[PDB]
Amino acid sequence: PTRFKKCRHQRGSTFCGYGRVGKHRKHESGRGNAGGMHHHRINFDKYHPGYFGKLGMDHYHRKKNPMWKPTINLNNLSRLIAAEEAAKATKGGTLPVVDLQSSGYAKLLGNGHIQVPCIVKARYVSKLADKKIRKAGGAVVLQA
Amino acid sequence: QTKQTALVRVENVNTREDATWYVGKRVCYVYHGKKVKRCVRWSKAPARRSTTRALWGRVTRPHGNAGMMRVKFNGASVPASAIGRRIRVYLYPSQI
Amino acid sequence: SHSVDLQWILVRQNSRFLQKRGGIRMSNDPFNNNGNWTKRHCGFLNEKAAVVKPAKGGAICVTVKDGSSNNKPRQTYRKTVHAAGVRASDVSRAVAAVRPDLADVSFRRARRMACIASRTAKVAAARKARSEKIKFSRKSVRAKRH
Amino acid sequence: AKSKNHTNHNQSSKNHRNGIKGPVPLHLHNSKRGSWLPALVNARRVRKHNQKAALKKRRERIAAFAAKN
Amino acid sequence: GVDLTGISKKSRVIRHHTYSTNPYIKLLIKLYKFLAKRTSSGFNKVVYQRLIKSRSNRAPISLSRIAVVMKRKAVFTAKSKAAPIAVVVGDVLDDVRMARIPAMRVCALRFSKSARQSIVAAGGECLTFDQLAMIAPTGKNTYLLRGRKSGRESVRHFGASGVPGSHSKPYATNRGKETKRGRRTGRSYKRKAFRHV
Amino acid sequence: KNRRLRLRLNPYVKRETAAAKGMRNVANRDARRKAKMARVTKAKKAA
Amino acid sequence: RAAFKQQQTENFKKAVVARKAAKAGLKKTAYLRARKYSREYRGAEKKLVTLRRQAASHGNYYLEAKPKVAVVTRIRGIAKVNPKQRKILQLLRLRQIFNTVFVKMNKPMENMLRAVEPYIAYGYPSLATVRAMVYKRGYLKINGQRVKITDNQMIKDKYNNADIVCAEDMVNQIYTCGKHFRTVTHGMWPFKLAPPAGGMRQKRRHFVEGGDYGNRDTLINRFLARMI
Amino acid sequence: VKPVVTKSVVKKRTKRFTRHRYELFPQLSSSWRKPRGEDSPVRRRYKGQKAMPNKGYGSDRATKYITPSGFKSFPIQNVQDLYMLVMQNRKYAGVISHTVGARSRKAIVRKAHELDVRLINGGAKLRKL
RNA sequence: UGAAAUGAGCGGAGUAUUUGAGCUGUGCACGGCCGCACGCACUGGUUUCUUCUCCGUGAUGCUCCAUGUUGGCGAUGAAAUGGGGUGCCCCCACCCGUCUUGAAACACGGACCAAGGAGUCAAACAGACGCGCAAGGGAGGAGAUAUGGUUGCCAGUACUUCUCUCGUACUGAAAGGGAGAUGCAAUAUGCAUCUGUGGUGUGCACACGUCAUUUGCCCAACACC
RNA sequence: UGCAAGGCCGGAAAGAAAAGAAUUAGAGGCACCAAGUGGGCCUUCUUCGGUAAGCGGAGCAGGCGAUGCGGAAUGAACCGC
RNA sequence: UAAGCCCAAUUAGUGGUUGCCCAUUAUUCCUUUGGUAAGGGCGGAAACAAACGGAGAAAGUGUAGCCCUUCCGAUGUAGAUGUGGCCUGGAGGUUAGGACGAAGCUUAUGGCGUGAGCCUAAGAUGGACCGGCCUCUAGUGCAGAUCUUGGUUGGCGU
Repeated sequence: PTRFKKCRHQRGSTFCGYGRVGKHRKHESGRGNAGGMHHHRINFDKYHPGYFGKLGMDHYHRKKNPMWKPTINLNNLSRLIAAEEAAKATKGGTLPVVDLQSSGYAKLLGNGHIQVPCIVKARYVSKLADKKIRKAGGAVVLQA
Repeated sequence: QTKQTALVRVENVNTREDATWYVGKRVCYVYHGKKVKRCVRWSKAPARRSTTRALWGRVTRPHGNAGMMRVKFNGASVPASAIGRRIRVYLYPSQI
Repeated sequence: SHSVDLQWILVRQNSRFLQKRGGIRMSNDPFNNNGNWTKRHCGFLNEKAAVVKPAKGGAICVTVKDGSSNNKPRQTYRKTVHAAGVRASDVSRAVAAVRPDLADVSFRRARRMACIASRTAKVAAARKARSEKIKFSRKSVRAKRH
Repeated sequence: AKSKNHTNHNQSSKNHRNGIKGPVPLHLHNSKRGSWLPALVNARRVRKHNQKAALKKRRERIAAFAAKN
Repeated sequence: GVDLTGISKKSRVIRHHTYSTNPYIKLLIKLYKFLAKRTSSGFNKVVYQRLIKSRSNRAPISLSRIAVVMKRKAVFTAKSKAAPIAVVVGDVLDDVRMARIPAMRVCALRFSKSARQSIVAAGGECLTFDQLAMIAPTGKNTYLLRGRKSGRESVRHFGASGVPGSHSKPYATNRGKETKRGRRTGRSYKRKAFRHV
Repeated sequence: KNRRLRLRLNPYVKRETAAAKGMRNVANRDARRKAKMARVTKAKKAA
Repeated sequence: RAAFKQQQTENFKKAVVARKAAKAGLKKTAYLRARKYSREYRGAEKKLVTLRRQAASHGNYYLEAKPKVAVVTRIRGIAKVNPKQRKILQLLRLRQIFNTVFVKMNKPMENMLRAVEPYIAYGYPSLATVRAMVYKRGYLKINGQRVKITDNQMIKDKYNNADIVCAEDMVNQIYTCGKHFRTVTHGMWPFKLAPPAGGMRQKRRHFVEGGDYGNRDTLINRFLARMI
Repeated sequence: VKPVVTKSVVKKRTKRFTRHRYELFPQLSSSWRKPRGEDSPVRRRYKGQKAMPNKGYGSDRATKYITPSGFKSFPIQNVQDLYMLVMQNRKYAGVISHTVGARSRKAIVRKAHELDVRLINGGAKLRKL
């Protein structure tokens, strides 16, 4: 909507807000990221520390598929359970099976008093995630 | 110059105390035009029909320190063509 | 259920009945009494309303809304003619039964229509009285139809 | 062209135009990370035991209230 | 001229009106602009102050924040007298991390669909601001809440990253890009992790 | 200088004005001076 | 007719009497206050006269003591004012040419007045000036507005202290200093006066020179009464 | 239909604002434009340069927008638009539009003279009967 | 011009107490307990002078507008006020845009006019503000039909999914690992409970009190852990 | 049961007397986004190089720049404002 | 016998106590506009036809401002933002106009607005299109570039 632009309030100013002394011109500082080590040094070392240098060992041909672990928390196993399965659950009773590799997740992490006890089918587990389910009346059956 | 208030030297009034006697009096400026226009008693007393005209005012306060007394021509100012010409200071409204 | 409160925020700045000309905001609504553009005076919008509207000679109609037949339009606007010589407080007191907000305006408008009709009577008489002297070379009549 | 000028001229007029903001109070930032450590350790070893005792008082005031009514 | 340094510097910005095009908000302020004026109550004019704040300044509280908070107040109230209402001028959302919420009679401008079911299914109500004018015209025995505004990713980016003692998230699309100087201690230097002020 | 305010701010003003007009009458003002001049001088001559 | 009209227009009916009863009941106080003070003032100047006159004729002297209130008015404009003389002229509420205030005269206010002296024509007020300045130029500061005093009711409103009721309590703590001198002045809007009718003849020099500014002692009254 | 009388009709300034130095150049229109010239005399207020528009020239807001007849002017394109101002005719008056016709202009003159609403450019002979 | 006249002033009826004069008693104050007291503070005496005192109208009026006296001119052609034009008088007044510490400059562009004539489009990121939805959000490409139709209005609107993608979790160079509270308790993965702010100081509103404020809980948020 | 520290619980609190014994057009504090500027010049006083300069260089401030208006016949900056 | 210099005064040992002139200043009055603005009214009190006291009253940032009373401020380069703020070509709506004369054009044509501008009048102009209002949209506002193109022009009957 060019009728709301600042250009449209600036008809008649003649300088379009770019100033009478220092004028607008073309490229004051060099084009683009130019000047990283030199006349922009304060900016790139203040707002962007770490932009320069090399780090870490070198991985050619990185294919993201063989490394895939979306994970999830015990706190978050609710939304993988429909209603009426979570309603009926108890320690020692019958409780809903939650599959992960079908639900788009892989690892099962810690971080919560598991709300609804479950048997969770998970590719990967962690130490403290193991205990809580195992302790809270669920189980962990791992798949691949 | 602020053209609202005239200045009038009225003859034989030479001091300030003599000016405060005139605060309130009605000044007149009696110039004339070319063609004869409408007039206050027109057609009542047609013998006043003539080219002469007048601008009226009042004396607002003494200006100066000797006999000099300001004037307000009511609702307007006098022409600058009146400067150095005859102004008329009547004796009314009388405070006596 | 679409309260008047909510509908007045919708139609306020755009309308068929708005008619803002030369910076003035009048209203071309037939149900406005005096013609200002405001809630109390929007007849089409309000849930109960009334108007003082003329009829033949000096009779004063009144059109009246009500909550109930609010939809269903030939049924939502009900007109009742007061007799020719009606007092103005008579008409206002009718409107004040429905919408007491309008008790003042309907009075001023009741006296107004009465002024217009007796104004039309003097005019239309004086125009024709001196229209006799004029010899017209044409006139038109729509022929009665069966 | 001599470009090497230096002045303080307008500055303390600018520095006071939003004013010189007074210091931050003592209580606001303490954050003793300096600090002489064997005293700092012995301060947290207490500051833990003040949490238990104060979080216990949270429980004793739950009972004593429901006890009252 | 009278001397008033400034005078442009004691003056602050307020904005009584609303920047929202929502026709319903424009009704709710119509109600409180009326009844924060004539009501003589603190609560009732705070919600009018809050009702004109643009979305950024109204942050949704999750459910389970209302629950935890209101379970803190419900302990020290007299067992006879209980009528707190959670009154929130923002959005109220659904917390998957908490189940088994009591019945709180929450009031809000908008409820997450899963948040409103998750209330009434546990026995509470959800009552919007045209009701609450009828229940709490003085705001009496309400409980007024705000949101949580400090965890936003915009508040996380604020401040410079390379300033000593500033933990702040810099703007980069590729996170593996800026780690390598002034971040790592090994080469040029590491920005100090903490700074006394 | 306005008669109507000053009384609303100081209802007592009229007593004050009447007391002051009690001085300005020539009969009372110099009979005031006759007594002061005798009262004071006799007091001086007592020390 | 109107259900609540009586529940209204009867409430208005007894609020009118409340006004009139709480009005004419204020004159009694405003009257017996002024009386208390007018007699209080002649009971002072006539005490000094008896007391002065005894220190004479025995070859003694009598200290006038030290005046307490001092009237301060600003003779210069706002231009070319140094930083410390801004911050002082602001704390004295004199923000403008020919503003005026009443201030205590004590060591902190004395030493403060001498740093701004080129700007200030001050001295020691009469009772005639305080009355004139609290009546004719008096403006209370109410809810941020500068409102003239047309009444004794509004004074008792702003000051709930009930040692300040009429305009004749105002003048009292102004004149005699006393307890409430601050909370009376601090609620006065700073005086705004016209230029002196006949004039100083040299604003740029101290009074003890062919000058205006500085402490002109009691001659400020004569100089001030031209501004009113 | 004698108008609603207001207070005194005094205008602050009758003489228009014209842009600086338009008389010299024939293409410059007498309409105002604010001079942005850095050394321009008018911008600097030199006493004897032309005066600029201000917030200070307002029309008193009581008598504002009132024509010399005492009627705020409301435009009318057709005989149906007369009905809006039938009721407030003491305040508003109608103005036939330019393009409205010799034929429609016949109608509105009648149905105005009947209602007593006032038209400015409506024929004045029916009023000076 | 009284369309709420709040008035010592307008209306009604009556003769009031401020000062000055002389003095009371105790006190203060002065002189070296007495003497003084120029007449201060307390009760508050004299009436000789001095002065007016008292009590009366809320709006049932939310807003604006509307009410004198005397003459001149004005009787349908004129009169009158305003706007406009041209000249004159007294006064005021350096030439525009621009670079500039500084322009009326002996600084540069500038004969007149008409019609053209300069912060746009696109992408990535951000922060304000509007809207939807919310631990979820949203597609993209395509498919499917009303449409397998219609010159067209239709290149739109309506419908759809597994997926994709930004999020719910981060950290290490990496191999890898990966977050609640309370109680008991110290076990190189301790054990139990699960209606819950990890603690402390400051902190809307609310609630019960009090003469703004005590305590309760403290939302947001700031700080210390 | 001294001293360090974090608390807890009680005590009092002219909320700061008297002594010249403060004042205030005193809402404190925090944050996001962004423009222009980064050639200055003049003056009281202090002040360095120079014989000096309408020269060059600084300090504390006030101005012009950006601002007229009244005054010193005239003048960016002086005087009043 | 200063209309010069130093000093001093205010109608002059005659009574104490402001000679006079001029600021976009001060004080005050009216009008505007903006607030970190302050407050009040907004449940229509009742009565009331023409003919021979009227008219409004909107729960509201911004308008021809909902109305009213009050208080303070108001200049400004570069720059920032606001406007229910003016104009222009078009698209979605809505309401109108026009051979009894559309756009365009011309005028000592007035009226309204602080202003951009709007609107009416006249054409002894024209000959067929077009206005208001809400919203969308952009090749959207000219006096200056040794600006571009077309024309004209003083110099010059030189």
